[PDB]
Amino acid sequence: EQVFLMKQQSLLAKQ
Amino acid sequence: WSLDMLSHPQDSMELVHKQSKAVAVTSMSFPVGDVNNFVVGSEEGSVYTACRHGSKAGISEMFEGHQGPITGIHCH
Amino acid sequence: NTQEIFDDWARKVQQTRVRGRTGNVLKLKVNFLPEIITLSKEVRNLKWLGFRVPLAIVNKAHQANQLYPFAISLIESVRTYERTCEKVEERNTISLLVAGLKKEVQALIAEGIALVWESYKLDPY
Amino acid sequence: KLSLNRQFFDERWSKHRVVSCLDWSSQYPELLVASYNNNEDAPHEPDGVALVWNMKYKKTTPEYVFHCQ
Repeated sequence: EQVFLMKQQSLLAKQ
Repeated sequence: WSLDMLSHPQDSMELVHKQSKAVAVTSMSFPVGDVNNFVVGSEEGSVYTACRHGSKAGISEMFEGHQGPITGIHCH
Repeated sequence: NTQEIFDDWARKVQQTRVRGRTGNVLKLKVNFLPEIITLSKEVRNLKWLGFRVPLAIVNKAHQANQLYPFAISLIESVRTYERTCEKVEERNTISLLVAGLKKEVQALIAEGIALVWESYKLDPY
Repeated sequence: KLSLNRQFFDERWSKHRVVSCLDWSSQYPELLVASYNNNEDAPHEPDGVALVWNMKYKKTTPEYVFHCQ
């Protein structure tokens, strides 16, 4: 559903 | 590669001389009449004679008359 | 005789990831550094004059020799993902038709991001 | 004599882009192609744009524009 903020969630503390 | 399909190369061969280093090409060319004797301009001159099919495929021999990388080359 | 630049080479070597941005666009990032081109330049320098570049530098080049095309493909995936995420950011009705596909693709993207210095599962990711 | 023809200079897709290797019309009649080097005139925009023109049609704008990533 989200455009790009899903990657903002899977890159903040993902590594 | 093939002209239409470009998701897998048909005849992908290496351009390496006796050294194991990947010879970075620089403005190579193809011979006239499609005799597959393509001449590779290395990272600094080194005119390479090469073929594409049979055991002659790949790097055959080098020769120089210069040191810097080859800029232009064709046939007629 | 720019031998000091050749000394600078040794000094330069003697010197997936993730980082922030400006427009709150957490782009996909590669764990490596843009040094593969410099390693190729080192190879050119070696065949060019026969420098006695440190063996540690040559071995770092060999270390990157087994994982650099993977990194170049990663950089291409990053840039093409940017190329199309901007297109998705353009309109708003795109989500209504791409939502499930977006979730399934982004989950695998995060799984690909999960690689951190691991040549074993680096390639399938 | 040097019968200097025209010059395909149209910045719509040739804006500060360095020309990479050229290619004559090996299939077309005098409709060449020019590969382009990395140009950072815009970050997300394509670096090099393969443009083809037409000598047989006597123009300046790129006939066929191709910009990959």
